[PDB]
Amino acid sequence: KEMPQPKTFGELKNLPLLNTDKPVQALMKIADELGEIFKFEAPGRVTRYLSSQRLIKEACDESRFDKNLSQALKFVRDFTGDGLATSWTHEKNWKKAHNILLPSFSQQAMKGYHAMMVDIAVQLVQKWERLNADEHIEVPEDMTRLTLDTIGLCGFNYRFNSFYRDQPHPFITSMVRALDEAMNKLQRAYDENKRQFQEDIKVMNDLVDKIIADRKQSDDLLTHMLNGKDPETGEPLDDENIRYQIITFLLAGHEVTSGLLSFALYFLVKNPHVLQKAAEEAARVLVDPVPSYKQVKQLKYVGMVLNEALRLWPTAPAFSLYAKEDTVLGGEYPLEKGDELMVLIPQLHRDKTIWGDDVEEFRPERFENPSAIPQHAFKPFGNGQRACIGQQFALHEATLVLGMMLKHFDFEDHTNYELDIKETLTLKPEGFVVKAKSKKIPL
Amino acid sequence: KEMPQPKTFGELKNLPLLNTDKPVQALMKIADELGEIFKFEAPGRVTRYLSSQRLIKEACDESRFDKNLSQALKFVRDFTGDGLATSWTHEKNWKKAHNILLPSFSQQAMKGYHAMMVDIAVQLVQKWERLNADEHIEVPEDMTRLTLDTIGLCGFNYRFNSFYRDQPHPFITSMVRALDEAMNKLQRYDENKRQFQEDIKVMNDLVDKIIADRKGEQSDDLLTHMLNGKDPETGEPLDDENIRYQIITFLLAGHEVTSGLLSFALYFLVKNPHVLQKAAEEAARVLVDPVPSYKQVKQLKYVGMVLNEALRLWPTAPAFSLYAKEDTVLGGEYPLEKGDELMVLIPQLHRDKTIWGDDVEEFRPERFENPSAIPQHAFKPFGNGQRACIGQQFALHEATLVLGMMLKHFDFEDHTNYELDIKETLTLKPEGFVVKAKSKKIPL
Ligand code: HEM
Ligand code: HEM
Ligand SMILES: Cc1ccc(N)cc1
Ligand SMILES: Cc1ccc(N)cc1
Repeated sequence: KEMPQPKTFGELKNLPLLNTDKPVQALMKIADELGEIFKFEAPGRVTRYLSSQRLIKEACDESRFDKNLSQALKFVRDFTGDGLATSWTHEKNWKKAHNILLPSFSQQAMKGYHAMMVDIAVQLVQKWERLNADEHIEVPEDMTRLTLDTIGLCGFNYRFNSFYRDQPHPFITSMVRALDEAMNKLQRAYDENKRQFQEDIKVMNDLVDKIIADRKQSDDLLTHMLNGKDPETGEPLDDENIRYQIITFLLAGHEVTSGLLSFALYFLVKNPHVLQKAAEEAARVLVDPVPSYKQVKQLKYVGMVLNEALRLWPTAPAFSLYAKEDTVLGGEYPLEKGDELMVLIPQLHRDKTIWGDDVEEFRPERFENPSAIPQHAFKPFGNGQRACIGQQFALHEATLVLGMMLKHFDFEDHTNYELDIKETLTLKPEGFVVKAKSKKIPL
Repeated sequence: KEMPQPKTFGELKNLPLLNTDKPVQALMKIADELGEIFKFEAPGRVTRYLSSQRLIKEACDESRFDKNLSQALKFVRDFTGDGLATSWTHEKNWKKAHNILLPSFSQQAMKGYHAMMVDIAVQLVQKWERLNADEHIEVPEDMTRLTLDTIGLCGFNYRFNSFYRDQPHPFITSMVRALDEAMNKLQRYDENKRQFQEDIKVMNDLVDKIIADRKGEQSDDLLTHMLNGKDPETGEPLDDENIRYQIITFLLAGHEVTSGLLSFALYFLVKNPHVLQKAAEEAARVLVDPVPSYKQVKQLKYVGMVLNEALRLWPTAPAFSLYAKEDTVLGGEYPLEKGDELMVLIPQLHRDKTIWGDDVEEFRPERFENPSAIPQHAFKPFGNGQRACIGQQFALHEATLVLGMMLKHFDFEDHTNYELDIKETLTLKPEGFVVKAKSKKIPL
């Protein structure tokens, strides 16, 4: 009933523990020492980090706990506003935008996005086939090039043309720089850093607002938002909220999904039996020069490989909840109304009582049957009505792209890459490089 | 444009296709061959059977289509009359009864019915823990005993005492024989009519007296809400004749339709042990008191998911009927004239691979984690619109309460490795489904 807590630093309490370049991984080390739950204090803030399925399955009770904006999300809200991802459930724009946007992220809506996703994926395939001998691939960089172009085309019919560029796009320069300024505030004479954030917000907001003005009919999210009306209230999304969704989708769509692709490829080159087994599935299912939507649904082992990458290194590694009323967590940790919880997703996915002893081994076979996994044991996309609305978009693009990659190339970990996880607000394997040898199969 | 139609039998057209003991299941085999729509003609009748969400989402447009009394409901109407379920939308007693009765079927109204539901549920649990070793359970029979007793107590404070009987109640004996005669007329005798009239007189005689007997006790029951309720629209209360028709309507809906859901739910749980263990863990973690509370019953989310996925595969009221208010075009390719009839084959709707993926036949309750993700009009086990099931919250509450206690108190064993056999009356039931229950010996 007494809750553990890591080392303290006087009046700063636990905050210097976050003054590190890899905070989620440092939080994982504490959870290994302190167990399924521990209190984390800071000046003016208190939260509790959960790491066991036993406690997280109760925190996932939507009747008792609701999504809370973590300190990181409060700072991202300064440029994503009340978009879907940084709004409170009780805000009117959340439920409104949620009802308008759900049809355009469904599994049936992916049949329309499929043609645009293949468009970007073929550019990735042709880049790797046009590499010279002994040239290598910078994996997370190309994966971000792909995920960023896919959301721009399917989201607003815009071409970032990331495969024609060495330097990133002007818009994402301020977006990435705003995210860095957002994260740095958590672990913190800072007037220049603050003035720059304001300048960067003006750049994003002005650029996106013009895209809305230019459009004001194509089968993309921007059209669905300009013409859709919420069946509940009968009102459409206003223009200010629309750019908040566009900024939210552009941020979410580019690096958290590229992270999954990079982790997936890394685990496949470190476990050649699994890669071989997934390459065989790609060859027997992708029988056309261009994959179809129906073939992508048939790449089941590719789907399990992605799920097993999400288990070990979920690229959105945590989310925050608050207690709607006074309650008791697990019959031994009483909580007051408003108290905050943090679901440390990478520790949850290592609970030995759920996954057995081989928690660190990459075996996509764990996901053969979705019914054998206990409830709330696998939460890479968040939870409940506040779960990821882009989940089916992300898994379809990742399965399609990974399938073409395994079909067209043999892969080689020529540097014996030692996993180094860079942490922003998402997770990525930094410096992960491979060589791709063509299989000389036409497109 | 040209609509497919099945095999014909001369001048009888397609009617001998329904001369079978499993007509809905036979219609599903036809829908698999002919696709999303097909025409079904009989002597003096034509209807069209819809099976895809694409077409059913247009048939559920209340401004174009209204509820129609199918041939099955017309024969039920001979003893349920203009009750809520067998009246036309434009009949004055529907909108009148619908406004008086909706308050007594709301989610806030289940807080009053909960105490009586637990009363019957405890009797089911105690029957099963009092079984001897190697004794088995007859699932749909016991589920029927509970659902009939729950609606009798919550509807009119009457105890059918079904757990003290081997032979069914005298009232339901005549009702069940009336439903059998109603169904037999569809695939079709002077002797049947005499008993049918005798059977109809028995139902009117018990209920007319039960209404006459109630009149001044005030109880938290439908009968009280019907004797004192006034329609805010017209300002009138329901008269005696309509009241007995609702009671018969509720008694028929309460006993067989809801117990089918429980029996199908348990059959799917014993065939998918991973789901049952997952539902048993939730039941053990939520039902912490010897008697469940109303709020603990709202917390068994996965049990609710188990019921919903049971309703998807085998919706126990497997069809409803619509007619075109005016001339319109269905799906852009099928022209329809005002008055044309449609039939929604719910089991085929719930198997549309374009909505549920390929694994439509698999029992995965995880489809219902987020109810907003499923497209519009894709899941219609309780009908559609203002003519949708008024007892939906009442059925799910009882079924969630009862399934929760069963998963809490017993382990279940499919000792005969039961091959599913679906008996068809007007509703669906797994016939002969049996299980053994080993107690977990938790007190009540
Ligand atoms: C593999 C890639 C992805 C992962 C692991 C992921 C993960 C997550 C997680 C964990 C949350 C909940 C965070 C919280 O509870 O505060 C979330 C929410 C959200 N994600 Fe994703 N996401 C991915 C891709 C995407 C994509 C491609 C989009 C769309 C472009 C997207 C858009 C959103 C939105 C809008 C929300 C908030 C929805 C709401 O609150 O109603 N995500 N995601
Ligand atoms: C899981 C169990 C149940 C299922 C699957 C179910 C299904 C349905 C369906 C499909 C309809 C519409 C039929 C049509 O369009 O002709 C309906 C209507 C109706 N149900 Fe249920 N039902 C269930 C339980 C109950 C219960 C327990 C009651 C109350 C005792 C009830 C009372 C009614 C009534 C009165 C109507 C007609 C309402 C109107 O037209 O205004 N049902 N139900
Ligand atoms: C917190 C968060 C992380 C990733 C995504 N896509 C959405 C939200
Ligand atoms: C037609 C009909 C179907 C189900 C119920 N409960 C009542 C009537």
